[PDB]
Amino acid sequence: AMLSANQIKFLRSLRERKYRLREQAFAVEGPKLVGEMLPFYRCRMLVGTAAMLRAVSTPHDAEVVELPESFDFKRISTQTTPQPLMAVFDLPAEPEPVVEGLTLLLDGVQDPGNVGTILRTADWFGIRHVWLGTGSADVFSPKVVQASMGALARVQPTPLKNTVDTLAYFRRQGIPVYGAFLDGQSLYEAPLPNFTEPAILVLGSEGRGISPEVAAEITDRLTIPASGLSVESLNVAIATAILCSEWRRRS
Repeated sequence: AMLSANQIKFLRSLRERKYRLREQAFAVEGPKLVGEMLPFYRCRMLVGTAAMLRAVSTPHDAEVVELPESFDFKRISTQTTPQPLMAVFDLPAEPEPVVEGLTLLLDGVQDPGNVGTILRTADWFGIRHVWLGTGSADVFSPKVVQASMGALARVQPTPLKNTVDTLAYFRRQGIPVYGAFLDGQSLYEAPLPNFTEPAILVLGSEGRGISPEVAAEITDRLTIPASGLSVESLNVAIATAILCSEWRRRS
């Protein structure tokens, strides 16, 4: 019936990376995203109006707080127009990176918008793993989560400790490492593995592209050819969509 001062402080703290890390927790807002992600994440706390709570299966072993219609969700939400349901989930026990089929690596893709779009594209085409390298946006930040369209239900995201070490390691096991560059083989001419076969595809920011140290680990450079009326770069999420589509078309 009332959130305690401690609960409100806890909920509000999760908008900061510092506290997500300390608490090993992150929040998700609204029935659509909470409903979709409940089966896949460990729910610690679920706060909502009665009408919202009845629509989701009560999480096993969570603190569930039913709030009145009058409760102002701006007290706890990060959203300009809050929805009356907020869940707190455990941050996944940070995994070893795994390659299962085509696997995206985002090298320094800092923009939260771009990362969210990429997650949705990965989900659309059935990418199972998205790795996040040095300087990439935090996928569990509210900005990414709220723009994810449920993608975190099915796309496992992996912040990397050492991108180069990881690439070198998988590369030496004979997993092909593709990279999107402005100079390289046309993606239409490159023979590609089936979507279900192990492969890593590295994407950098349009601002700086793939860093030199990461580029050194790439086995196969791919380019999306330009063909305009004058003989720079495509937005990284756009390039990702083009690459994934083509990988799937051939599968």
